[PDB]
Amino acid sequence: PIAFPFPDPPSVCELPPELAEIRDGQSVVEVKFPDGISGWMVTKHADVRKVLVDSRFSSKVMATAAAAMSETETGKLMNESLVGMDAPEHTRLRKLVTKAFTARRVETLRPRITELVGQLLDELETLPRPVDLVKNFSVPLPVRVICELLGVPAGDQDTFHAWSNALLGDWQQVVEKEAATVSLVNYFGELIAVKRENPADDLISELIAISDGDSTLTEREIIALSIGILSAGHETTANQISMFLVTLLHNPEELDKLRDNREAIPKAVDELLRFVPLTTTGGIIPRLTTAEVELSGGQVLPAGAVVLPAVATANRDPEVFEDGERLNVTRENNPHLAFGAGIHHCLGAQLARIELQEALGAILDRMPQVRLAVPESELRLKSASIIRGLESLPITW
Ligand SMILES: CC[C@H]1/C=C/C=C/C[C@@H](C)[C@H](O)[C@@](C)(O)C(=O)[C@@H](C)[C@H](O)[C@@H](C)C(=O)[C@@H](C)[C@H](O)[C@@H](C)/C=C/C(=O)O[C@@H]2[C@H](C)[C@H](CC1)O[C@]1(CC[C@H](C)[C@H](C[C@@H](C)O)O1)[C@H]2C
Ligand code: HEM
Repeated sequence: PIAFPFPDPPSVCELPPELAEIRDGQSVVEVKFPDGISGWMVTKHADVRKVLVDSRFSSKVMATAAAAMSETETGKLMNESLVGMDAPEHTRLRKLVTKAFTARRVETLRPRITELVGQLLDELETLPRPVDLVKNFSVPLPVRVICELLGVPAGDQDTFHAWSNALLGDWQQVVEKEAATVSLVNYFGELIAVKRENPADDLISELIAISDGDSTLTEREIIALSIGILSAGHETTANQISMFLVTLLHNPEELDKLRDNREAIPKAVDELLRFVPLTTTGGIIPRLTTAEVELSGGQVLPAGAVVLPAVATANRDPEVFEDGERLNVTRENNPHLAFGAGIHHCLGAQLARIELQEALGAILDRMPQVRLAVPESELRLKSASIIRGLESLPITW
């Protein structure tokens, strides 16, 4: 039985070597949480992917923690989200939301997103001396963008700005997250009303129209969905941007490939998505098995058991990715699991990609001599929260 969480290595740029040790040895392992209880972790791409794709696993591992709230908004909402549903229930929702959350909407949103970035860089360029990229760019952009998509804007945004950061909270800070949540549930309750009697081209405007029409889609679901989207896409993207730049700056010979060559970027982004993970599980909530399961390597996972898809290392599996533990931004073959797989596959997978693309491009393009205001050594990740995020990222150029 192995101790999980693992040790957190010295560098922010390295991972627990314990991960590769397992993936290339026993591959499947059982683990114990402090807590005491026994779980299981899979490490192979095949296996990880099976866990997410196979329908004998369940994402209902928080179902009592949410009932045990419930009565807070936080808990009402853990019960109401996609990422926590299964079976038919999840299918109905995902289906309903995609009637408006489509690749097309997202594709068409790229131009705005470019401006949203340009603008934040326009403010970045009038701030003084070394400047923290986290506070001033990485944390704000994805909300802006989620706002633009939802139909919040654009007054209302210096308020939202508060509620949103409250949720960036270090996961222990429950009372302060519970507060913002509530402000948001009412805020969106209101926004609906106004969007209904003056729609525009945005996610909510569309959902209402669906909901008002001939469909079971209710205002509450819309609200849940709208927040689900925020929580899910905010911390996430914000962390990655910073991490990515760091990683690039760490590998200057791989970064030089993206200089003066903007068509190289979509590939670069997917390589970092692969190589630079959210967590060990790549932000994926542990699945628990609804029944017993046979794996690639022969091992069998028992029914009623917690399972950790360890995406962080499955995305370096040498069976799949040739030269996997090194960053190749030219990589053409790269079927990474950063956005998961199976029915829970990131709803914002394309959007994320666009944001990240647009962000790098703009930085490279407008601030190409961008160096860390020094140094790799001093960087430090956030104690809590859960996602691998930098506390700050002072940069100069
Ligand atoms: C890598 C797995 C972690 C999942 C992260 C998922 C992130 C998704 C992303 C959308 C956000 O971070 C988030 C919205 O989901 C999120 O942060 C929420 C979970 C947020 O924390 C929210 C539920 C809370 O405020 C949280 C404090 C809850 O109120 C609290 C009741 C959670 C209790 C809890 O026991 O769960 C923790 C949690 C899953 C955490 C972390 C789980 O810790 C748990 C899981 C991991 C460790 C090993 C143990 C095991 C546990 C599953 O038994 O303790 C595990 C026990
Ligand atoms: C780098 C950025 C992002 C990464 C790495 C990421 C990764 C993931 C992963 C791994 C899952 C699956 C979790 C699970 O299987 O339990 C997921 C689900 C989800 N993602 Fe993201 N995501 C990112 C950004 C976004 C953004 C910007 C949105 C915006 C709308 C979004 C929409 C959410 C939603 C709503 C789900 C749940 C879908 C469902 O369960 O059916 N994500 N994400």
